[PDB]
Amino acid sequence: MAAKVFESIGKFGLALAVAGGVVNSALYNVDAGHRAVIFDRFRGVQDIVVGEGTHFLIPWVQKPIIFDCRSRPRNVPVITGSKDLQNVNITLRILFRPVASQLPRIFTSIGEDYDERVLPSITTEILKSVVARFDA
Amino acid sequence: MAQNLKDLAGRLPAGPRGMGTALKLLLGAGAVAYGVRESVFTVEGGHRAIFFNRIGGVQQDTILAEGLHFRIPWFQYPIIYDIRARPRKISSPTGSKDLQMVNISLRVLSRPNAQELPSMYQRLGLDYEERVLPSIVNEVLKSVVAKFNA
Amino acid sequence: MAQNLKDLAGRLPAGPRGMGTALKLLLGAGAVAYGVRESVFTVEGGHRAIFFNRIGGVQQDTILAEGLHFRIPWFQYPIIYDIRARPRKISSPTGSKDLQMVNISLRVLSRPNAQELPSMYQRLGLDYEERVLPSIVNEVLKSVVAKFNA
Repeated sequence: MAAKVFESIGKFGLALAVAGGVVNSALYNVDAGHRAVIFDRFRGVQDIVVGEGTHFLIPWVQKPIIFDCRSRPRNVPVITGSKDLQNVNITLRILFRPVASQLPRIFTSIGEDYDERVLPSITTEILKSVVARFDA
Repeated sequence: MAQNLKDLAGRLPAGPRGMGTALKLLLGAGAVAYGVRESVFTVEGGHRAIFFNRIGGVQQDTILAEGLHFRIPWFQYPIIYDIRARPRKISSPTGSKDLQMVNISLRVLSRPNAQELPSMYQRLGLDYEERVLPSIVNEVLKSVVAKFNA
Repeated sequence: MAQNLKDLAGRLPAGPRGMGTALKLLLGAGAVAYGVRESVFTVEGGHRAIFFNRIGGVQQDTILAEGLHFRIPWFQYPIIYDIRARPRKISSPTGSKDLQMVNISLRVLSRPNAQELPSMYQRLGLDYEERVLPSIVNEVLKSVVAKFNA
């Protein structure tokens, strides 16, 4: 009787360990200021932003897409030709951050690294647009 | 290498029934001890750690006073955020009002917050102050020194 | 080498009637498994595939959403068609209206469409974007800048 009890205890312990491992692999806490999103092939990253509570992933679909939804500053220098055509160097700081809800789409199209694909293009084109109209 | 481990495992005496259960309990206790060990960020004196996570969303509620506060592995990534002060200094060559090249230095003392650790830690990065101060100081000095004579 | 294989095959014990059929069934199951394996392209995250086809033309209708879609073997090499964005940059020196050489840059963000992938890939190969952007970009830049003085 003792041997059967010990075997059952060991089996129950192994099952508990496996269940805990699975639960931990699916679970991860509430930091502030990411918003990761279910990364699913069938739909593309689930159209729903996964909410700010300790809102989980189901296994292997949401490779934690660390949508660092806090703020970052980015400095873009532009060697812009002024009206008198003086090459003026102007460094613009753009503070920026992503949008919570559309982080799914943001990963389906771009990915985790949404920010760097955008800021330089708009900022350079636009500082040129501006300081082109303006003098040294 | 694996053969040596197998031989060592086989060489362990086949003791009574109780010893195996005792060994299993000891292994479980050690695993639980490790899990509990990770579970509080020992953030250094005068520091903080908000939770760092990835969680399909992120809840900015559980913000965490000095030292003893409640983490977990891959659930709470901590990094020991220093709410203690860290200073800065930045300079600027300005075209002043007389268009004289005015080089002005400026020592900026920017510090990190405790109950609003978030914007700092992740997307401002652990290197928040570096990402923040330089060219704002530059704009300040150039604007105000182009406004001021020598 | 063949003699060694023949000797090994002969050395296999001649057991009862059942294990021969069991081995045949196992071999068939493995062959079926491999045939199924080649037939579902894991076109990577955010990618797509037409039916790269070896029969019936290349049917330009059965196009394949990201990931979970199926290739025929030796009738479907869906080389991984990256419908995700791959940026580009193209420059041009132009003779402005005053016959003054002027350098103009232009960074393009061109992407392929998922439901017209058939000819996009067949016709414009894997490297559609490289086969497309440069000449139009240069035509636009030169046609618009020869019009625009410096």
